[PDB]
Formats: sequence, C-alpha cells, structure tokens
Amino acid sequence: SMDFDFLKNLSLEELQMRLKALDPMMEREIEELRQRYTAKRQPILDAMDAK
Amino acid sequence: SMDFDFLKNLSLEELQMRLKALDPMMEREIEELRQRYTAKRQPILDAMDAK
Repeated sequence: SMDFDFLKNLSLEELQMRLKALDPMMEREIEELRQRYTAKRQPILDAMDAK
Repeated sequence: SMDFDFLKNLSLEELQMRLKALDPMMEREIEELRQRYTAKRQPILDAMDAK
C-alpha cells in the first residue's frame, strides 16, 4: 500500500515511536467523540423541554 | 435548526427512543475507531519487518 511505501522510508526508531503513539491518539479521538455526542444529545433534550 | 424543528414535532416517546439510541451509536463509532487504528498499526509493523 501507499502507507507502507511511505513508512518503509522512515527509520526503525521513528516507526517504533509512531507505533507507540497510536493508542494514545485513539484514546484522544474517543474523548473527542464523546464531546461530539453531547451536542447530539442536547437538541433532543431541548425538544423534550419544548413539548 | 431544521433538525430542531423536526425534533420538536416528535412525540416524547419518539424523542426518548432517539436519545437512547445515541448510546449504542456512539459505541459503534468507538468500534470503528478501533478498526481504523488497527489498520494503521499494520503498515508500521510491515515496515518494521522489512528492515
């Protein structure tokens, strides 16, 4: 793949660092997702309150 | 919003159903994040293997 073609040009140490960064990056994305879902919830709550 | 104007129409029962559905929806999106980040590990590992 293109990603492999790019990554093969990096040092081993850089590749090790990139591998280790994935889990914390994913965890931050999950936190972002939770914040986006508060904004999905709110209009529904607002509509309930307007009935 | 046109979305809010839609939601205001809905019965309380319909709003409750939508609010409750957001939980499995968010969890499904967390599962997709897991898949996306595992995609990402593979080419890194492949580039490491190739040294």
